[PDB]
Amino acid sequence: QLNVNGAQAIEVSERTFGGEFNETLVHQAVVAYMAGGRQGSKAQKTRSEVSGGGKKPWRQKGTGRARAGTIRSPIWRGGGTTFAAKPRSHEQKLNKKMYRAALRSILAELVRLDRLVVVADFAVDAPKTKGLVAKLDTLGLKDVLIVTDGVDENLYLAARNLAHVDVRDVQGSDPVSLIAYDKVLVTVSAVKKFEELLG
Amino acid sequence: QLNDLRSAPGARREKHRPGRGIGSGLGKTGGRGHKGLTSRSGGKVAPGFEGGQQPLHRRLPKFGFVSLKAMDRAEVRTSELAKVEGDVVSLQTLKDANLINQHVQRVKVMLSGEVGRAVTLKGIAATKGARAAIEAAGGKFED
Amino acid sequence: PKMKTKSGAAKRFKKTAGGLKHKHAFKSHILTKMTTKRKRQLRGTSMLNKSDVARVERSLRLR
Amino acid sequence: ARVKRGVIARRRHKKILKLAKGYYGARSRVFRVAKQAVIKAGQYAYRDRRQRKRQFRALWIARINAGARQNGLSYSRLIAGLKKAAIEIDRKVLADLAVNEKAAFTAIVEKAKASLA
RNA sequence: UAGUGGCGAGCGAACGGGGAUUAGCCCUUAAGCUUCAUUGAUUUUAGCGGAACGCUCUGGAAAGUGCGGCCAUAGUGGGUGAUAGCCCCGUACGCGAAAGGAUCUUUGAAGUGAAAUCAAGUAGGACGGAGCACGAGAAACUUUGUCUGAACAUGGGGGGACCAUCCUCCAAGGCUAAAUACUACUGACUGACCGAUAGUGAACCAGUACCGUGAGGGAAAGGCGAAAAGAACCCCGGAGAGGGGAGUGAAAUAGAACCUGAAACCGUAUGCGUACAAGCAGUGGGAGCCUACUUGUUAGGUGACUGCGUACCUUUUGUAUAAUGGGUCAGCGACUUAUAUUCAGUGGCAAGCUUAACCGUAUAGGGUAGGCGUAGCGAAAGCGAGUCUUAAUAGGGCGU
Ligand SMILES: [Mg+2]
Ligand SMILES: [Mg+2]
Ligand SMILES: [Mg+2]
Ligand SMILES: [Mg+2]
Ligand SMILES: [Mg+2]
Ligand SMILES: [Mg+2]
Ligand SMILES: [Mg+2]
Ligand SMILES: [Mg+2]
Ligand SMILES: [Mg+2]
Ligand SMILES: [Mg+2]
Ligand SMILES: [Mg+2]
Ligand SMILES: [Mg+2]
Ligand SMILES: [Mg+2]
Ligand SMILES: [Mg+2]
Ligand SMILES: [Mg+2]
Ligand SMILES: [Mg+2]
Ligand SMILES: [Mg+2]
Ligand SMILES: [Mg+2]
Ligand SMILES: [Mg+2]
Ligand SMILES: [Mg+2]
Ligand SMILES: [Mg+2]
Ligand SMILES: [Mg+2]
Ligand SMILES: [Mg+2]
Ligand SMILES: [Mg+2]
Ligand SMILES: [Mg+2]
Ligand SMILES: [Mg+2]
Ligand SMILES: [Mg+2]
Ligand SMILES: [Mg+2]
Ligand SMILES: [Mg+2]
Ligand SMILES: [Mg+2]
Ligand SMILES: [Mg+2]
Ligand SMILES: [Mg+2]
Ligand SMILES: [Mg+2]
Ligand SMILES: [Mg+2]
Ligand SMILES: [Mg+2]
Repeated sequence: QLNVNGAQAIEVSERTFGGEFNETLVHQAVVAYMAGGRQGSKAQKTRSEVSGGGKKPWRQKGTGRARAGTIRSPIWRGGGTTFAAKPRSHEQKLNKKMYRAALRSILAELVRLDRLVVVADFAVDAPKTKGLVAKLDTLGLKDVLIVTDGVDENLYLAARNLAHVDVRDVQGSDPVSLIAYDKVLVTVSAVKKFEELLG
Repeated sequence: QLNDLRSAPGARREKHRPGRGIGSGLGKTGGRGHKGLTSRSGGKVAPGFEGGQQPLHRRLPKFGFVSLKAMDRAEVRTSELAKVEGDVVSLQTLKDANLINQHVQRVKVMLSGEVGRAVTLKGIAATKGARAAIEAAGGKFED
Repeated sequence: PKMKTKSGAAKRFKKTAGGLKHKHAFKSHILTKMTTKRKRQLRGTSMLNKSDVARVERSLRLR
Repeated sequence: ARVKRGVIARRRHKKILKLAKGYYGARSRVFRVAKQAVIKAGQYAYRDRRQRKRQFRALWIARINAGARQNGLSYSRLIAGLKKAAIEIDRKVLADLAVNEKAAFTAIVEKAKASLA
């Protein structure tokens, strides 16, 4: 099964891992996550907030120029935008059962494509970035995602300054970063955590 | 790969824009036509309006009243009696599960399939066919 | 909800699971003319016609 | 995301004003006149592909007719003379033999007369 | 939704559930709140230190090409002659206050709350109006402009005309934090925001110039270079304006009206055609001449001659129309958003599917209140795979 680097299989549940890769679902789940992070801060200005422009510039008939009614119109130069948009939200409703079937579908192709490295335990000792760089030299990895059961205070203070290495949690992971990075590094404490969270 | 995945064929469409070009099909009018009411900004015929003939909802008589007696009624199918715990189908037991709303007092039971288990109805009054099922299939109907 | 129904059509049209019921018309206030064959064929409660379904189901907010 | 349309409007104007060069006056240099004279000069180029086939056919016939009277026939009796037999030579390659290969044309005309038609 | 409504357009509750927040004290005189005297904490108005690089190419100038090494609780910040974790300012972090400023809290004081004393011209009543979701409607209830008027806890007033029986509260005297609404002004951030016809009316000495007797209206206006090194000196000129050199610079066709520098418009040279020929000015055929050719059954530019040919848009039964509109160019200039709901396409779980507020180490997770379904018929009570009409269990309507 999931061969830990201390050379021992683990026999995970075969409903989470080893599932059919529906990718219409995964594409919908990464659009809803990635659009839900946008803060919507536009403000254009309609013909009712542009300052001034109250009275007709000339008469109705008899002048020769075309029928204008105010200066602050969308056709004129200093006028306002005709479909100005106030700020608004961007948030799609994804179901709780539907968010989890995208997780059980991307955690299957990481097993097929061998992006997943399960380890016994990953633990640093003192918060110092050059100690963790040497620790990842043992596994031969670079640009890795670290998924663990609980982000230790020694482990969190390292890999902030470090370039391509990120540290997450199972309840802090997301369907982008599991697709984004090159390699995903889970521990044996966290593969059991995906049993009661996914199935 | 985020550089890879896309949705199913047909799941997304592309929102045809009226008023662009002549080759697109919707040019210069937008599917509205020519002069008249349903061709202008806010050409909304009122819903129900006919044109001047007396409409349907002002030719026919008003035909009832509303019972405030049946604001407290619900009913449970016989098949859903297996969906409770404890085998005592009280009035609060059906509110413990989500099989009934709150503020519901008088409840019946009608015949809509097999019961499933052995229960004891109390506080609720079944029909003729439901009482012939529960008392026959190993249940009991007390109060 | 930002969708208000009309109050008149909710009193002229009760809804069942086989269409929309409605009472027949013309039976009030001049009745000594008419024939008993005509009176008792207006006493029931009919159901609405297919030309009139999509007109009323916009007045009642069912669209 | 405001888009300003001043760089893709220019490429479509220069594409018009390239087909419309060689024209008189303001037809080759200002755009609201040079768009009419590209559409109109495309309708003429569509009709005149059909009329090209009618202006040579009317030119082949009037050269066989002049060449076959000098030997002693008309045009209309020559075509009935060739189709009593089956010589099966079209108008394009009879009006070539009428001008250049004049001795081979006479050897055809004598056989239509021998065809007695 | 019940109601309300020329029962029209429409207006629209409560009861009950789920959450946020959590104090009730006094008229025998109270918490609480003020204002000083007080003892500690908390920050606030300025700051300080703050890790790590070399050679080599091309270039006007290396941060770039190369070859290596180091720092890290500091690696997508700014700017330095072009693209810098390690050159400069900063950042992660650590420390900071003579003196004021508040914010919580210390324990005292002066007050105040405070009306005296359980509530009389008060409740109720009669015409006239308002507010209640409720347009005199069977119209309860709260209010007050006019006119009146009680019982004294064996009393009282409520439970949507009204009346008996039950239930539940003590009116005519007061005081109360929190959850809540807002931004002219501050500071720190952040952006699938704008990039000088956009963004404030205003990047420029803008509510200025100007237009008005006034209230009031209200513009146009950015860019030399890395650095002024911003042109000593000579010649023509009015002792000028403007040029021609010369010098600076990587580059003056970067010379101050200065990055790039387009279109309409106007010119100057070179080639070919036009002064006996009638019209939407093009298209089909086509002589000759010219240039480069690879020396011309090629390419480019002109087009004598000749056949067919009455512009574009909009309105119309119908336009070359003597019907509309347009002086040309360059910029901008018209089906959007939010909340409800219906039908299709493609997905999740499936006799079940799904949560809204709000919590949360906060795009996870909790939250199933509520909604739509799984069974109808009837105006209703009601009865239920059937039910309504009917004297009928007869037919018939609707339903599985
Ligand atoms: Mg205005
Ligand atoms: Mg006005
Ligand atoms: Mg503006
Ligand atoms: Mg959620
Ligand atoms: Mg069409
Ligand atoms: Mg029409
Ligand atoms: Mg029109
Ligand atoms: Mg018409
Ligand atoms: Mg429920
Ligand atoms: Mg009647
Ligand atoms: Mg310092
Ligand atoms: Mg430093
Ligand atoms: Mg930078
Ligand atoms: Mg440069
Ligand atoms: Mg830098
Ligand atoms: Mg250096
Ligand atoms: Mg009292
Ligand atoms: Mg009163
Ligand atoms: Mg009262
Ligand atoms: Mg009362
Ligand atoms: Mg009552
Ligand atoms: Mg501006
Ligand atoms: Mg510009
Ligand atoms: Mg020099
Ligand atoms: Mg230049
Ligand atoms: Mg330059
Ligand atoms: Mg200029
Ligand atoms: Mg520059
Ligand atoms: Mg320039
Ligand atoms: Mg000229
Ligand atoms: Mg002429
Ligand atoms: Mg003529
Ligand atoms: Mg027409
Ligand atoms: Mg005209
Ligand atoms: Mg005109």
